Amino acid sequence: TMILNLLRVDALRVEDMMKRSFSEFPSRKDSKAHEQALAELTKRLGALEE
Amino acid sequence: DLQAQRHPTTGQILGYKEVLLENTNLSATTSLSLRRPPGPASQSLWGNPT
Amino acid sequence: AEVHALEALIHFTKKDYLQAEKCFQRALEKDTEVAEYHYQLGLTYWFMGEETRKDKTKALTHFLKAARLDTYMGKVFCYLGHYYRDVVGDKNRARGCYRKAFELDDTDAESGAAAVDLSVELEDMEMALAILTTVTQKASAGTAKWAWLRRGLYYLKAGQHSQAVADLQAALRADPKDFNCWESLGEAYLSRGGYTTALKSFTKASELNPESIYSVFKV
Amino acid sequence: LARASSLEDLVLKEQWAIPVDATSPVGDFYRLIPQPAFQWAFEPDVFQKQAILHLERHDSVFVAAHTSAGKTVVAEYAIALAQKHMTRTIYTSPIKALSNQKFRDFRNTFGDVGLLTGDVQLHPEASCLIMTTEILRSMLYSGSDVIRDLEWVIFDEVHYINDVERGVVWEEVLIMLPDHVS
RNA sequence: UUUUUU
Repeated sequence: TMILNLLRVDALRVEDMMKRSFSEFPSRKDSKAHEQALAELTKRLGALEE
Repeated sequence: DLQAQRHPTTGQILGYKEVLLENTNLSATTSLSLRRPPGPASQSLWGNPT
Repeated sequence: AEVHALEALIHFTKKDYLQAEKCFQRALEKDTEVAEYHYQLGLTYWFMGEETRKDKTKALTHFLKAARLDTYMGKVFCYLGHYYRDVVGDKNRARGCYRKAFELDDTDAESGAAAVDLSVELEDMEMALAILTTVTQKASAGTAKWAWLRRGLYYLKAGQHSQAVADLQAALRADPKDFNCWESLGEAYLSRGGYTTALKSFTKASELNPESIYSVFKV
Repeated sequence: LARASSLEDLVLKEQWAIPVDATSPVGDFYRLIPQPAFQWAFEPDVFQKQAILHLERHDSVFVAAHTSAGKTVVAEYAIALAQKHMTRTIYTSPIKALSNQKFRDFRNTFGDVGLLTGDVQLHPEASCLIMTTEILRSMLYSGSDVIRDLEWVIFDEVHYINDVERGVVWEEVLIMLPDHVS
């Protein structure tokens, strides 16, 4: 029923619900820290010569 | 819509002036916002695809 | 001599009576007490006595000018500056001295509500919002409708319905009888999604003051 | 005026979860909130007073108490506030048999309380609809036009999330809820 | 050898 009620709607995808579930909370808790660390550490690699 | 006018302080109806609607061409079965037309009619509370 | 006391008593009797005595009290005080700040009290009394009927473009207006030059430190000359800037005489400095007289002497809504209303009538708006926020922290339980209503409408001009509805709810909780607030709150709900709460609110707005056509039409 | 005009114009110019202290803070419950939306025949306890103090500002409490008779004071102050604001409130109970006497007591305590379950549909237009969570989950997937008027959603016994066959319902509901619903 | 909802 969940899969059907989300494939039916166009702007919602099923992985959104999977992302927001409580059993994914520990992994997804500090997510903003993960993307900020990635986007500002990719800069730090942007330093080294080829 | 022929919307009303309001005195800038202690708003009172000066007159009715026509303006352009902005949230038309929006529907209950193709839009997920709290601006869409109410619904088809008095209808079953739950169990409604589309 | 009772110089200040006798003059003040005569001015009070003039206030109790018509402005006939006021002309004598004003002339006697101005001739006797030659000053700027102590004279400013007699100048304000003469302007308050003359404002009833006298035009007083030079008798009280120059007296109010001397009282404005005698602007006291604490809660003694702000209301005079507000009343001096009533309708004319460089209305932009009139807005400036409403801002100053309410910024210094912010005491009661009466002066406060008029002050904020005249401030927001001029073009600048992003200063009124700060004023409204400041009054909002000191709202204890209701009793600040003069602020709530203005800030709710100000929030209603923008598309920020949650705070606007909350503000109007607080205003009605203060005093749930002004039909204007009920109508505006109903319109706030109708602007966003809600349909049966706008209906209920508009019906309540029309039930009292059943003269209003807009409410019944909206229903 | 030229000199007087100038002489006047120169003078004219993150944590996300706040553990509110259980016992210490509240001392003054009646100086503010002088017109409570509901009046009892006794005194509300300390933690219920703090919960009401935060329900006034339209916050989102998580009550976790011992006695079953202490929570329903909050659960009916929220409905008194909802009836005061003209908005609507949904009280949701998991057990089909629990949402009958709660209905009786809420209709007896004040005004209109509709009931919705698998078979009963008494007055589906009132302002205190009582439902089972699978019906709120079913009318969240469609619009159902009741969500347009809500203020509060009173999840009653939220410790059924640990169930093995119904714990997913509480999380589908807690995810699909729009933002304007406390 | 108990309990439960569209």
